[PDB]
This record gives sequence, structure tokens and C-alpha cells, in this order.
Amino acid sequence: LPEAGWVGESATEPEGVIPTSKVTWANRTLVAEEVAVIIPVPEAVIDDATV
Amino acid sequence: LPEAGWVGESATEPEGVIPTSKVTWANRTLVAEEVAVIIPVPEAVIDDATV
Repeated sequence: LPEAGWVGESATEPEGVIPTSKVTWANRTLVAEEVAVIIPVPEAVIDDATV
Repeated sequence: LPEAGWVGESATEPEGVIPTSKVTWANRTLVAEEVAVIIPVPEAVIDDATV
């Protein structure tokens, strides 16, 4: 995070000068990974079922 | 001719597996073979005969 400061009206004193400051960022990642299952069943069981 | 079966329902036991089968064909052939005869006679006998 940057930091600011209070500044006097002056053209000659050090308190007349606005501070410089930086802001910085870093990186985070979403990496997609696969989760899965296979459920085998007789075709006759699937054809027979009303539900 | 292909041969069928009654195929059970197990995912694990051999009674659950549909049997493989096999139609086949064969070749019959007409092969042309020659039947022949030569019948020789004297040119005078033809001339002297009534038929």
C-alpha cells in the first residue's frame, strides 16, 4: 500500500514537497483440475426402469 | 450359419458375455471341359451309298 502525507504551502521549506510512494501487486492462480467417476450398468436395467 | 445364445447379466462372470460368431461362404465352379469324336470314312463309300 502507498503512504501519503500532509503538505505545507511553501516554495522553499522541505514540508512544502509532496511525498512520492509506490503501490505493488503479486500473482495468484486458479488451475483447473478434473474430478470424475464412471458408473457402469446393464442396458437392460436402464431400459427396464420407469424412474 | 451364425450361432446365438442366452446371455445372462453379470459385469464379472463369463455367463454375462455375448458369444462371438461367424457367417462364411464358399466357391462352387463351372469348369468347361470338351467332349469330342472323329468318325473317318472312304470318299468312295460316300459316293456309292444310296443315303
